[PDB]
Amino acid sequence: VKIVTRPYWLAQPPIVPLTPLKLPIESVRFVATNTPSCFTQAECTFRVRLLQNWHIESNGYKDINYNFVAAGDENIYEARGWDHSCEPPKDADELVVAFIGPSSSNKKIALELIKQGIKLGHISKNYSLIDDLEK
Amino acid sequence: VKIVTRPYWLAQPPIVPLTPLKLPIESVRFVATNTPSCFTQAECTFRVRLLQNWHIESNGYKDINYNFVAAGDENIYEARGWDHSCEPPKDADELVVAFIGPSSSNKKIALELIKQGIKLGHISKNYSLIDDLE
Ligand code: NA
Repeated sequence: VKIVTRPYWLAQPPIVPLTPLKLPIESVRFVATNTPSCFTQAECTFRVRLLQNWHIESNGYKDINYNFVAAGDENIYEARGWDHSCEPPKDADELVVAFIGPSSSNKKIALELIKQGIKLGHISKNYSLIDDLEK
Repeated sequence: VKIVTRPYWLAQPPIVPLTPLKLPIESVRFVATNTPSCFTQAECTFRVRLLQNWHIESNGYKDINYNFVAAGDENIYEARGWDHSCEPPKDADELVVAFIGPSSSNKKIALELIKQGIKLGHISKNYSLIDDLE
């Protein structure tokens, strides 16, 4: 799976340091961002930057409040990543994968990411998948 | 343990994507950098930037070829970090911790990092410690 890391989408650092996530992760959650779809890396990159700015400045979060973001360009964007927890109202012990324009396509990509996470020991073999994409 | 993350030492990104590191890590290796000691974060940041440039440009590595760097300013610098393995001749399953001006000071902080890694599930409770400092 192709991950667009933080530097490649011009991420700013967390405004203050994030809290470490205990591994292996035992719960994964798929959520919808309910922001405009995007279909190229340039377009999706721009959207992720905006998401981060909004989460930090408008919401008062320390950083973009997901671990990863699947987008319409079929890329996974690194958000808080494997090792740091999201903050409330998200669960600190879940890997949160957000979706910009959820679809059959990027859902399969996100599932591939989970499979890799399991193989690499980031995600427990005994994990729960919480699919909130319909809401 | 205070970790100076990549953005805070002005790291460039890997030249190309790195290989993922499997967890839990079963082996930690201590290696010497053979670079001048540094005693302030300003000075150590400069040294770590220089190490990364050296590894990428002179050695042809994709990125600084350590996971963490322990320095004389008593800081740990995030290099490849928890998630990505070092490339050859380093082992793809080890956590490589480099030392700038290796000392009893450096070692204590490095051991704290390991203890933190174990608590967080990054490192096996039964990890091997490979000492390449000499
Ligand atoms: Na050279």
